[PDB]
Amino acid sequence: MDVFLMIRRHKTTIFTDSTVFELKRIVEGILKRPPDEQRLYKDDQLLDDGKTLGECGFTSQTARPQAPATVGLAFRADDTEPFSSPP
Amino acid sequence: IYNLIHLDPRTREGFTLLHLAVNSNSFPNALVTKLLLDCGAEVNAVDNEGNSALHIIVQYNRPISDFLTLHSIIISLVEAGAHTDMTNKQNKTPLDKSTTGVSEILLKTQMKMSLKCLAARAVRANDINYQDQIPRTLEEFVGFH
Amino acid sequence: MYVKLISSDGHEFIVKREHALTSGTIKAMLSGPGQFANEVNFREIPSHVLSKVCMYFTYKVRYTNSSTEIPEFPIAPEIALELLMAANFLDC
Amino acid sequence: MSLKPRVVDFDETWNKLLTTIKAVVMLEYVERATWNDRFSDIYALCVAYPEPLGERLYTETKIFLENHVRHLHKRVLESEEQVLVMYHRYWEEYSKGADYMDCLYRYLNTQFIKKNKLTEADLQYGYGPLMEIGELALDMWRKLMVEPLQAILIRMLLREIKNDRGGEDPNQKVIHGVINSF
Repeated sequence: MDVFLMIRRHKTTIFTDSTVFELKRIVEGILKRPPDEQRLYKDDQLLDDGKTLGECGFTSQTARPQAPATVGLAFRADDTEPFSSPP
Repeated sequence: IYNLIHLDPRTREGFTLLHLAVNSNSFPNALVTKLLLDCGAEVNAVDNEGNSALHIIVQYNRPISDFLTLHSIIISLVEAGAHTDMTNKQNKTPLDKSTTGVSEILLKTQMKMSLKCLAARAVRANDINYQDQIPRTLEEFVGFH
Repeated sequence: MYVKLISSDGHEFIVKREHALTSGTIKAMLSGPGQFANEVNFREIPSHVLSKVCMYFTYKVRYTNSSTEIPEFPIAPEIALELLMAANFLDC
Repeated sequence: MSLKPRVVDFDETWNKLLTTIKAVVMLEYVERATWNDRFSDIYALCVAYPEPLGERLYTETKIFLENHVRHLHKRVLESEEQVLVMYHRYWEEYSKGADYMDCLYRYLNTQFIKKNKLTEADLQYGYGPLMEIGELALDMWRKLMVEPLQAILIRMLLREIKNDRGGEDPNQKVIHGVINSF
């Protein structure tokens, strides 16, 4: 178990620990949304399917619990802010 | 016994009864320490140099001598209360002052981390005005940690 | 087996049930007439602090009882006080 | 942020806590949005910039429990010929009352109390009383509800058991609860 990222989305953040279809499955199991309705907007590009997270680009050694990586999943529309300013 | 420990008979450099009982003047008596702790004594005591009970037994320097009795005082100390990261008279920790490699690994089995401890260090190491902007109780707690 | 955590700012967070029982206060708020049959509403905690509070749980649970030398938690100097006055409340 | 010590008034907070602390000693409904918010008020009182206010809170909650204990004594000491069921129906509620309130006073038990109390060593061997909420509500049931009543409770039992010996069908649960209370 070598990856720890957050499926951030508008006003929401889910925390989870080998391809993108299973990630859509888990996002369904949490938010109750159709698998085809929700897809990725990972880092200004639309990730492919069938390929494991290793081939997408995220490496384990740079993705640790101290600094998880953001994964944009704002595809709720149809089938396709900063947290706060410290004082 | 309790009648005497109900008053502080500290002598010399503010050494308590436990401090004398745990160092070579009696260097390590397992039953004596157990009886003294059961009768009731401050497990955290401060001397002229601020050293605690663990700060003294960690520099025993004879690991082979009583390698089965040096594993009694430590467990007796960690149980019934003990603080494992106090700094005294200068920036130093019980693990930092460990002269022997045996003691350095013997300790590691019994501590536990909490967010309060990891937050306390950064306040003092990166010095900021930590006075009058926090609850009164935590002011002392951020002092020795 | 999932529990919600709403902050005063508005951002909502979600983490596993077993990963959020390390704090006694969060356990007390879920026991009583507050069985919530879950979403726990905090009224005085910002969002940035709550982010790292959530992050701390995985770090604690994963690297426990492990021979591998453990790394160090990165804490920014600017926010350091607020984690202290929040861990006092949450008893973490 | 609203977590730094502030200035608070006793009356406004205490005339608001009473309504929700009176509905937990007898089981009723409290909304899931107030049980979570009053956890941030018992904390504000314990940290006030002018002076701490915990001791007054302790003194007041003792008096609150005293009247509730005493009124049930009035209602029971006048129940006729059916004391046993009347002592069970209220014992069952009041037992669950205490542990559902102990959670609300966790901060007081952890920080203020247990720091100025007596040690177990002080208890033993003599030599050497502040007591924890939720275990304080169990020492006002002994002194004002059973000790002033430990004649009829024993007498009605020691004849029902005899009647059962001679042939009788008493409800097992009612009797068992009363003996288990002690």
